[PDB]
Amino acid sequence: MLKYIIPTIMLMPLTWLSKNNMIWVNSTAHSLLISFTSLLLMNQFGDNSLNFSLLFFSDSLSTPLLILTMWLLPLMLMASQHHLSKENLTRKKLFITMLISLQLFLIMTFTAMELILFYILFEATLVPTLIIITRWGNQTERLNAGLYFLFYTLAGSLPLLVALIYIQNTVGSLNFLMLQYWVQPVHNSWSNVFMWLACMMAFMVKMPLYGLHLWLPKAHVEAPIAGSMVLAAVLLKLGGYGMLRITLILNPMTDFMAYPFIMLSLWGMIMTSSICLRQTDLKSLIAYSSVSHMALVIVAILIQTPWSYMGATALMIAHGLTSSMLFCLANSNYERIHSRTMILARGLQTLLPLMATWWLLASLTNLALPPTINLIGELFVVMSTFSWSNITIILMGVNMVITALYSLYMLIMTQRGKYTYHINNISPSFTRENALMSLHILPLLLLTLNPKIILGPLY
Amino acid sequence: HITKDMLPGPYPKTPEERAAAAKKYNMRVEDYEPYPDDGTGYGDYPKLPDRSQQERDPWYDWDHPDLRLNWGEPMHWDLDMYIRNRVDTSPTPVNWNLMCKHLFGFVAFMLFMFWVGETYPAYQPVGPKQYPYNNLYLERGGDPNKEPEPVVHYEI
Amino acid sequence: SDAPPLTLEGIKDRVLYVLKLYDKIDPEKLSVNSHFMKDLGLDSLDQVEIIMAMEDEFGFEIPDIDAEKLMCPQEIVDYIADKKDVYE
Amino acid sequence: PDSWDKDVYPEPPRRTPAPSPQTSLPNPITYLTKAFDLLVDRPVTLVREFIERQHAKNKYYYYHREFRRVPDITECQEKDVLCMFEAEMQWRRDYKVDQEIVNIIQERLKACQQREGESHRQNCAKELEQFTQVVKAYQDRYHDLGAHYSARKCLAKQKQRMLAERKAAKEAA
Amino acid sequence: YLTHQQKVLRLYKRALRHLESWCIHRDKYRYFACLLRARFDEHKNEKDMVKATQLLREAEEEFWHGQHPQPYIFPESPGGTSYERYECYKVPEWCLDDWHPSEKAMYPDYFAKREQWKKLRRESWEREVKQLQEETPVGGPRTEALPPARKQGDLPPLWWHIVTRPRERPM
Amino acid sequence: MNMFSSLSLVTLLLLTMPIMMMSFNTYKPSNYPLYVKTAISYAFITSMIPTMMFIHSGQELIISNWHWLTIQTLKLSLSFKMDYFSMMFIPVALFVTWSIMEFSMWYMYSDPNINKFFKYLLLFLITMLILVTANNLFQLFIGWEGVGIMSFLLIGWWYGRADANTAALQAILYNRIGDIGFILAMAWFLTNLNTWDLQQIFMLNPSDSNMPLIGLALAATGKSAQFGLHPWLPSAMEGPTPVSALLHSSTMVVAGIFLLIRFYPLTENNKYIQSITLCLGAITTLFTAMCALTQNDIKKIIAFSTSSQLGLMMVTIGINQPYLAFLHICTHAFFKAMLFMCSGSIIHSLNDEQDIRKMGGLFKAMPFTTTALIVGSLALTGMPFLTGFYSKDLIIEAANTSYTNAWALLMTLIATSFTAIYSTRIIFFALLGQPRFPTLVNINENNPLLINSIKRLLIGSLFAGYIISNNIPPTTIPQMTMPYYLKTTALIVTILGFILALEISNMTKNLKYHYPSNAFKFSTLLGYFPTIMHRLAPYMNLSMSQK
Amino acid sequence: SFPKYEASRLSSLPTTLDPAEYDISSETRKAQAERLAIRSRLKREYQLQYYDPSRRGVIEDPALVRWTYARSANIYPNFRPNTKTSLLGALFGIGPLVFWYYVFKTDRDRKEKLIQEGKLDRTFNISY
Amino acid sequence: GAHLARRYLGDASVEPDPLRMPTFPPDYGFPERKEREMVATQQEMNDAQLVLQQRDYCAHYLIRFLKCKRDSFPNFLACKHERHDWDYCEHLDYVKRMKEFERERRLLQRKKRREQREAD
Ligand SMILES: C[C@H](CCC(=O)O)[C@H]1CC[C@H]2[C@@H]3[C@H](O)C[C@@H]4C[C@H](O)CC[C@]4(C)[C@H]3C[C@H](O)[C@]12C
Ligand SMILES: *C(=O)CCCCCCCCCCCCC
Repeated sequence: MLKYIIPTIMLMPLTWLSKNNMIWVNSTAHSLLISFTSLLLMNQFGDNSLNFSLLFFSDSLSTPLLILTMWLLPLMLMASQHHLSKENLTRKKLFITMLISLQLFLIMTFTAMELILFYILFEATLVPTLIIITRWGNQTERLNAGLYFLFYTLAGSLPLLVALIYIQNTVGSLNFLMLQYWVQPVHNSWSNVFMWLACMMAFMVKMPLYGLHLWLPKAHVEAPIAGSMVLAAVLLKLGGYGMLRITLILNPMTDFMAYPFIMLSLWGMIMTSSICLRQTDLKSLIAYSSVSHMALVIVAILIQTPWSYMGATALMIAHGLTSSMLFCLANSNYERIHSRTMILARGLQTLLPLMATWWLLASLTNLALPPTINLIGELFVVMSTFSWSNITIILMGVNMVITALYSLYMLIMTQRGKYTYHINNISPSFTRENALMSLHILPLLLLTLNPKIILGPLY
Repeated sequence: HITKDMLPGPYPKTPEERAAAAKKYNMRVEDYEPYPDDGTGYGDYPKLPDRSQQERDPWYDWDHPDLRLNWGEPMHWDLDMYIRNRVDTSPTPVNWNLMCKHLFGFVAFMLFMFWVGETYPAYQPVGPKQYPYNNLYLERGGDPNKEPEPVVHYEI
Repeated sequence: SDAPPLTLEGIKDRVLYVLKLYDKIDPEKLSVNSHFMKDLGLDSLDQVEIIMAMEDEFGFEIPDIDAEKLMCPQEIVDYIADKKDVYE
Repeated sequence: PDSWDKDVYPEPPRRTPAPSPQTSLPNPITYLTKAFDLLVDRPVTLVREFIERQHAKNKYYYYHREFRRVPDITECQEKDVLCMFEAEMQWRRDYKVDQEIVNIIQERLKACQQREGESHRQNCAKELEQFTQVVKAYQDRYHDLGAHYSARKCLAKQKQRMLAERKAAKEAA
Repeated sequence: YLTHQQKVLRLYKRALRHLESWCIHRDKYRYFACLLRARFDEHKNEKDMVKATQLLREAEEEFWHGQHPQPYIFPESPGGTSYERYECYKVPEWCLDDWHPSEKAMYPDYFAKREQWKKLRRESWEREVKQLQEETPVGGPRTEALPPARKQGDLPPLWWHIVTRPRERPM
Repeated sequence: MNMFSSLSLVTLLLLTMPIMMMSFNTYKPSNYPLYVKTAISYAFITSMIPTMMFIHSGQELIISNWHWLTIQTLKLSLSFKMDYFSMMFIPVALFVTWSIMEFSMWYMYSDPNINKFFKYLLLFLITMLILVTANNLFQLFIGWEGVGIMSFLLIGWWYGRADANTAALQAILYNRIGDIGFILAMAWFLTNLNTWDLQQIFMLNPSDSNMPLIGLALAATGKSAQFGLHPWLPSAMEGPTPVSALLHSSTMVVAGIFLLIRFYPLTENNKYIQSITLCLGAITTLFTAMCALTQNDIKKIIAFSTSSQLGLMMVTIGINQPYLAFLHICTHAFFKAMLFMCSGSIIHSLNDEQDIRKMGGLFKAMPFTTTALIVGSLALTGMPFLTGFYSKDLIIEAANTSYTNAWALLMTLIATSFTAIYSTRIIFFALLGQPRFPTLVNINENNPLLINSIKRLLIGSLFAGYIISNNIPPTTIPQMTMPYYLKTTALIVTILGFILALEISNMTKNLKYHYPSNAFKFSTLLGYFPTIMHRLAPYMNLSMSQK
Repeated sequence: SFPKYEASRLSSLPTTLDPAEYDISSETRKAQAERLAIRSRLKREYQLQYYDPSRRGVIEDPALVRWTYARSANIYPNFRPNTKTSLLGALFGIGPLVFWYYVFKTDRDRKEKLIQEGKLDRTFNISY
Repeated sequence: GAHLARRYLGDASVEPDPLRMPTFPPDYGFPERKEREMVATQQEMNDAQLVLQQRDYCAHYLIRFLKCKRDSFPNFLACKHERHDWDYCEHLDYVKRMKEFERERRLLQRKKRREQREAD
């Protein structure tokens, strides 16, 4: 796994030693190049995962998230340069460096062979994000939302540290491969009930979970387009990774502890979908929309059915590709009207023909149009709930409906409408803007041709 | 680059504070009044009519005839939901309760009458479409090992 | 629908020919610029009927506010010519 | 699909009736069918042979890997990665093979239903009944496990099932 | 506002249309139309403001249960068959600027005159500001009516888009 | 065999070749509009070669031509189900599409995006054909959505018109709701059963299939616009007439019933589905006509006029008539779609006028239009030996001569006469009486292209429906024996509708003032189901969302 | 006769039946004129930017911002121990959740025993 | 429905229940009933590829209808006469269906008078 870590590092001198005007190109050229080598990680095996050394390893589940992250760095740069053109030379190198490190932590995160090492990198991954969101934020309203991240450490990380340590002392090791064979039946006790909360509450907040989501709508409202993409495309997906792996040792306790979590989503999905119809912001509408899809994953992981895991893998993938594109698509308008309000500009299909083609294209797969992977996973999970419980179909049906209702509305409100008379800076779509969307939509469909690469490890 | 004072704020509990809010959104002091002071916390925003956009005249040459909204006008707290696309509260053609109860009649009428017909359906006074071979026990895949009860529908 | 062209000269009689069947007017006294109230000795209530005929004649509604002021045939032509953007 | 054996894929014979036309008009389908041999089939076959011939000059083969049996989980020790690993992969691979046998059998049912058509019910006693046998064994072995299947769990379920019927069997006598 | 005198008309013309759709047939329409106008002429000579004020309540309370179940509406007017059906094709004029050079090379002549059209959109702008400051009451302008240009060569302020507003049929 | 299967799959791929030419290359602009039509023209021929072989051989072929996916003990493929319905329903759809194909090449000359217009018309056709030919629920599901989405754009072609945006989402809202049962059905066949291939589903013959079928019942509730989820179907008439002609008259609306037919072996034994479906059509089949007796919109009336025909189709399935109901699908499509096109002729000469009360004097001023208007109506009303009568007389056989609910047969005939009632109210204003259109005359239909379009679609109803009956092979025991009045009750009540409406129509000539009536408005205002359920329900979901 | 329509939230009254507007006195004349001039001044104030060639951008509406600003109400209003809405409002958001707690749980508890006794059908069930 | 009306609006017992019909012994005073033969045995029906509902006693005629039809291709107006042989044979069965019912109807009506005097 070193063959991808060092060249990722090597971008840092390239980001710095490079000439003045080739800073963007050089990283873009190689960053795209590295992802090509990333595809090599698809050498999975039917019975065994891929174990390089004691420090990194990637199974079938890990790789698809790895490809998305590496595939996503160049796309983040493309959108970035428009708003950074005015910034001075030194800072751009600073911002670009954080992404390179952000990718470095991520790629090492999902490939980590030892849980604590994963725990360490998990905490590290946040640090670049906070700078990016804060240092180059889009607002100055001082929301004072620190308590949420303080709450994260209090109810999340910090408890997780103790439980991880406790397991090692008791079981004798935290190497996931060892855990496969030394996993012990976790009987019922008040201590274990406390241990269980330590292994999961940390990942629930990041997904996020309904009720615990207050940071996400306000995190995107301020994070720049460069910061937003990784957050919803990668950072949200960290929790599922650990939750899928960590849940290896929480049985049978999870058989009843999941219900308060399951109910939060099952009902959480509808609540978020409805509010989006009321939202007054392109990004915020996507925010809760993000909570919607992530809610489905939580249910899949907890029930731990062979189909749940398969469907969960694509939902993170498709949503990551979906929302990431939506932010870029939404941020395309921001490049003209410099606003997040959804009603300030309307009828843009009258002036941005090819832009609307993406809008219609992206929205189609947002609501899980068949046979796209957006629906393969989402439709995979819906069936699994039926064996767990037949009643669940009511909420999934309602959620899909409303998710189909607001998804087309946002498209309807903006593109299908009458142009704003006073607006007078709707310039034609630039090559960069259209190119960025195209890189998103295209592979999203291609994977539909071959589903065997994001089916998860159960396949 | 907008002043703090010209933004939604607390509930004004005295007319003197209410003077700004009405003025703030270009609503004369008479037309202005906010939600009751409670935990609802909707701020010093006004209480505009619960009406849709289609009700407003389109013949006027608005800045935004699409929305039938003029620049500088206030917006209903849920004016987004009252837009032409969304819920419309234009005058209705027929009486409200009767309109709702006009639906109630026909739909409620039919459901039970089916159950009335279910007890006494309609048919023809003829016997079964007789079949050979043990009432098609074997044609329906019936187990050959265990023969069915003999069936012979005699002539007449 | 092939082409439904519109010409001001052709439209000229369409507005005026509407008056040519009125039973409250002498056709010859009427003129292209004649004011209805004074030159034609008519009234607003009578003027309402003329405005209506244009909607059956041409097929497009007329606002209440602007219907009244169209006391001159040229103005009525202007309303029809200007609303449909006909200039020749 | 170079050469698939038919024993695994049963196929009752096709008995196409010999037409016995009695009408006083020419058969229309014949006009097209002959064009199929000359205008479709052979040109579909003429390019193929030109393609085939080179593959005869250039040759190379491939095998079908064969995994030797290894000690099963009952031969492994508690907290012993070496022995446990060798059984787990064996258990995984063998079970993964058992996954297809349901699909292969399912494929037979898809044959006895469409080729036979309206004689589905009486002409699939062997296939339909043999369908259940696969369901019984496969379902018992590797169902109700959960997402994290493992040789210990399946052995536990087999230990669960063997003990369950043990009491009942002795219960009779 | 608008006075009740004009409010009489707003039911005179509208009531006919629902009657018109009810009439359907041409001979019926004129005859029934004469019936309605005859009723109007029952009180058309009534000059009592109290009664004329009071002779409109019932009419509105009378028409409600006579209004058409499916009243007719003209095509191009709001709610009609061609209600903004072609707004999706109408294109703003101000977007002319962003036209690519090669694209503009197809119509060299038309764009040449526009520069003069915009020319008087710029030079005339300054005096257009003052042109309202003699017809500008204190306390905000009383109405939205506008004056013409009281000279030669200029144009009434606040005119650019309406004069340059697209045509009814883009195609 | 090889020839039969091979030539069959060409249509689906052949139709898609022009689409592949829209995303690529710029070789020849200005000729695509004809390009697509000829492909259907060519496609029809390749859609008739299977017709000959199928009838002679009855070779129902299920072709699995890929191994797409595989889960534990599942397998998905891009397969097709070459069988009776595809071989017999495809030719009609192309025939209608072929007529509509050249119809749209003239009407939409006013659209610069005409080339875009065809970029989607050919798309929908592809999805619909894939739907019917689908051998599995998933692949079948794909078409269930393609028709849903392709409708969205085609419904809302003129995105400016608020009616399009509201109506387009109204249907999408309903269309999605129907899928809830669809996704439910897959789950049940996946939990209790284990596959989504019809081979295993039918052979296993489920013993308790109430739940899976209940989802199927819902599937047709909104997609086919049955009552309870009906209102959207008329809403489609806020957009292009040619768009309404194919999607919402002949091709998409048939989806709801089709699934029940495609699952005929399962639907037979469970009568719980039959009753509600039988009653569902019963309430709808009259509620459509009962509403339609006094509606006053040419395009919407046709929609309601189509609605009742669709509403009755459920009753036809509700009476357990698998292959007899199928005929009503093809038979209705021909003229009704032609009526849309005929309504196009009226709207053309009228220069964008649609009120039924603004039409008349067209018997000789519109000679060709008048020509085909009666045949569809007479065929629609059940004229003997015509395309619509065969189903109308045949379908009423079992319902009135087999075990059925007492109330089910009640609305069965009450609306049956109403079927002809609005037709007379239509042909009256449409053709009878002196002209009532605006002063200027824009009447001109000496357009050879449309005459070709009318020619092709005028013939089929007269003769094709008759021809279709002969070739199809036996699959049922026809109930040729029954009381003469029951066999002729349709032959008795049929003339009543014309006369009864004629009694209603002509008495309105007299110069007598009118009088309001509640029922005159309850049916006219659509029973208040849309006027109410499309205000509060949006308000409930949205006004309550913020809390 | 002609029973006057009952005014409802979803049905605004017809314009020519409200008794307020039939008589237009100073109590109405004064208000009507003030709004027009106020509306006119906004139009005049907006009319400059709309018809000024110099502008190249999107007008920063002050009405829109406040409307958007008021939507994002986070902590500024409302009091924690306000029994009128806190207890009942909190129910709309925590009430129905527990309702589902028993719904699915009861079936699964119900379902499990049947499997333990074979009272439920799974013979051809694999996907789980 | 005269039969529907007379059953319930009249005495319910007299009319045999259509679903349970037949409900009385086959030999309730009905001697020496000739058997109803089957021309086409199990083999022929199986190879005929016919819907079970399409299979009955009269179906042995139904085989003749299509045999000409298959060779009739492309034309279709060559096997018309053969159809009536099966249809008329089907026509007879419908009357039999009507005749089968009455033997159940008569017994219920006749038995009423016998029992009425048994306790009058
Ligand atoms: C290979 C050929 C290019 C011929 C050329 O040099 O123009 C390609 C390019 C343009 C195509 C044609 C155009 O698309 C339209 C032609 C006329 C009719 O529409 C039928 C298809 C039609 C016959 C097409 C056949 C073929 O696909 C064409 C002819
Ligand atoms: C019920 O479905 C039909 C209503 C008519 C019943 C017929 C009653 C009069 C004739 C009865 C004797 C002749 C047998 C039809």
